Amino acid sequence: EESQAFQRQLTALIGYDVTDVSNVHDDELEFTRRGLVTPRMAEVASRDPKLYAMHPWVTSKPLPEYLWKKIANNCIFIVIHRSTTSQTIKVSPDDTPGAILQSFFTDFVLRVCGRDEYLVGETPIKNFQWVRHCLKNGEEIHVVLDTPPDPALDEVRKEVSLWDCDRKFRVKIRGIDIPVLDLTVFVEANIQHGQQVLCQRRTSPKPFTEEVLWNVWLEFSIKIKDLPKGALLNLQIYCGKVQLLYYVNLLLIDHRFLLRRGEYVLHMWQISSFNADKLTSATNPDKENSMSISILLDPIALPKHQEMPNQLRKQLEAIIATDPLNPLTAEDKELLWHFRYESLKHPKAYPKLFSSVKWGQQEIVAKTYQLLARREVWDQSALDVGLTMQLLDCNFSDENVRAIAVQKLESLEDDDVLHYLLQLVQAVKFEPYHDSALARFLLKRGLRNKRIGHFLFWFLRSEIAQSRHYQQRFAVILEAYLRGCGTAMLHDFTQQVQVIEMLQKVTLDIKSLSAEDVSSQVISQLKQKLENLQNSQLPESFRVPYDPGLKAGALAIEKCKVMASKKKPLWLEFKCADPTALSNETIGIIFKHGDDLRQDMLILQILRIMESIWETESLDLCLLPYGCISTGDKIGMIEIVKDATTIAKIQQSTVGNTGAFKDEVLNHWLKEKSPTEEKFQAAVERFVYSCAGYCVATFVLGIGDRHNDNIMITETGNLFHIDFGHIKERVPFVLTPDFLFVMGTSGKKTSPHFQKFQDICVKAYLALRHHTNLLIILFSMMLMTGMPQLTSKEDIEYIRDALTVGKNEEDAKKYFLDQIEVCRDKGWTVQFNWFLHLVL
Ligand SMILES: COc1ncc(Nc2ncc([C@@H](C)N3CCN(S(C)(=O)=O)CC3)cc2-c2nc(C)nc(N)n2)cc1F
Repeated sequence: EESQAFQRQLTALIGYDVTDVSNVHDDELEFTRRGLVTPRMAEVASRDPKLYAMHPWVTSKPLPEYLWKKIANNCIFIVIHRSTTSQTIKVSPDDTPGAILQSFFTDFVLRVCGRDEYLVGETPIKNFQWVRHCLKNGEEIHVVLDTPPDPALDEVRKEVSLWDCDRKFRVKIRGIDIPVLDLTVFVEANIQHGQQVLCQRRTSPKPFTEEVLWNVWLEFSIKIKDLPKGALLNLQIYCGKVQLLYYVNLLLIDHRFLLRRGEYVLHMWQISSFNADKLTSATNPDKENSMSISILLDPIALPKHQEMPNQLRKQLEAIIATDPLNPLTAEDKELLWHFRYESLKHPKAYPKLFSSVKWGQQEIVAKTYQLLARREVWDQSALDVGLTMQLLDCNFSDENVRAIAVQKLESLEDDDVLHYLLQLVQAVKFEPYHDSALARFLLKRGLRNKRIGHFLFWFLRSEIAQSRHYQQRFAVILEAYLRGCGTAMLHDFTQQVQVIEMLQKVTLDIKSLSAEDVSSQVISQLKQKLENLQNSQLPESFRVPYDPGLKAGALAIEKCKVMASKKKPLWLEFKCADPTALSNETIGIIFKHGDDLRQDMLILQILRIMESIWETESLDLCLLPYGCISTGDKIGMIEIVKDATTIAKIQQSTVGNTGAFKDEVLNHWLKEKSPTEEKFQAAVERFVYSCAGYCVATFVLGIGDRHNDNIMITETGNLFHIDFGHIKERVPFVLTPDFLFVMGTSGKKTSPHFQKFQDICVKAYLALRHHTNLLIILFSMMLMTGMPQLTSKEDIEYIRDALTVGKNEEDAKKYFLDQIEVCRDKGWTVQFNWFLHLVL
């Protein structure tokens, strides 16, 4: 009974009932649940309860040069508090927490004031992110003396060979049936491995009535022994002049290596090119409205495995050197395959090589597995995330290839997993089976670390709530996570979900009262409902989903309001529930219903990756990739950046509601907000840096052409773009006269700052180009897994151009500087055209 009481709880947290079997035709999901018990238990049993409880967040990356020149001679100050009054201590960057706490005593723990963050463990204090964060923002390091939190609070509650068959594969299409609906229609059946169609066959076209039967056998040209694991039977329905209307898939070799035998009635998905959704094995849960198809397959199990010319070498290195979106010809494929063993010596050749394997040919695949047996150089090579990500995309449906990718991820430190976690979670969509090396890796790295675990929960939950194609798989994975994270995390997750459920309701009802124009009489209505839920049943405190170290407390009803938008998001502000906080600042969260926030998360995360890339080359570009977390179906939270205003408003306040935009206004605003000329120029510099990073970052992603109401700036000079969910003469990015004036330029001039801006942009751009392959992959995956409305080849090939693939550096500078100049030329014309468009 209580075990079922625990399952009800799990289900509430996941947002999907995992025990259900109403939408399966096999036991793969249930088999995967039993399969993940072991790796879960293993990781739960092997994790240090102490370090797990305090989750020290640390890095082994070198302290960047920009954070070095902010330390006054190998010394940092660490203010230690107790009851109220605060003693200060001098420390060197290399002092371990215990060493600093030993210095003080002439057992307790150092906790960061206001946060559930801890400076504990065998690493120097220059190696904690909270310290580097305090350094970057020119801030002081305040910590309390505290008891370690009890590990009892994290306690988890204990608990015929296929290769002897030369028969061609065939499938019987009995017919299709739609419940509701004059043209004709046919069924197309594809044997696929990844994006490759191995063999294709159609039925003959019949009239599209609410029931169409065929009773036809489609013999394929492929032999049953030649079926590779992860082969999908992809059934599609066309009509006409031709158009695809429905699709469904079925793994031909199941999870227990058995060939698929018997009667199936598969409920299909509708269409609204390369969408991750097209690859799913999930059938449509909506039995009542959806099309279905009926088929027949006729105990076969699949067995398991055990000096060139100059011209050709060059030709092979030319191929190996190309980008991931450069299509390989048959000549190139045949070359790579013929020179198999020479290509294996180059890690960079792996994606291309494994794309040259004829996967519908049992002996070739065998030789490929032989080849994978001899992977000494790969195993030895340093971790290349870009290369590793390529092997986890839609082009690779073979487990053994994919496993060598995950093999390399094992060596990622917890800092790096957090950088790539979102996209690793999305790559699960390209896995043929519910149980995968990648799925388990995410499981153990999550269970090993509360911060990875926190974000894994939300990322998974976000997909479970707004994707029917993959919710089943992600629900199995998240169930496995929650069954080992511990009772404390379970309580946190419960609190967080409760709060966001309470806020959703208040949002839906507020949206209903308004005419889409936001009256202040409605802002009284909002304040009423917020007060109503404050006493009961809102919880005393909750972790901020996008910043888990922070606990939000009581609402500041006074400061909450309904924002002037057509989605009417809630601007909310909370007090911090932690009294040891030594600030008054509220915690600002925008709560929005109406849009899928996943796209936003993806761009923001790519921005974080771009930052770290730049850190490798000691460049800081002061981007503000603010917190943004999808929390359920078309709902989520966004962090409110403090002391921030839009560029639009700075114009509107001086100039008025008119497009008569003025060059001087921003610099004036910055001058007025800067109290001192030293703080001013620092703000101006921050702006030159910020502006350069957003110019480069948005060019590469093709999101630089924006209305300046979607660009903001802080009172300390920090420019940042907002609201990426959305997405004539154009512009590569936003570099307007107001920005140029702040730098000391107008019309056709240059300055001390402007040349430095051009300097930073060029070095920023080139630095990204040193990771072309990585960025191309994240961009392809982003499109394929997060943006259904923008997934053609030509959409993906934007980034090839943007990154000037194949060109030398010195030319690529010339390319970027032209873009800077294509802005100069246009001044206000596009911003002005944005005013005409959006305001009217
Ligand atoms: C993905 O959806 C969103 N993404 C980002 C934001 N953030 C912001 N959106 C709009 C604004 C400006 C234009 N806003 C207009 C309305 N007024 S009002 C009179 O309704 O209160 C407030 C200012 C600002 C933000 C924003 N975003 C962040 C991250 N920080 C700050 N400070 N602001 C809001 C979203 F709904």
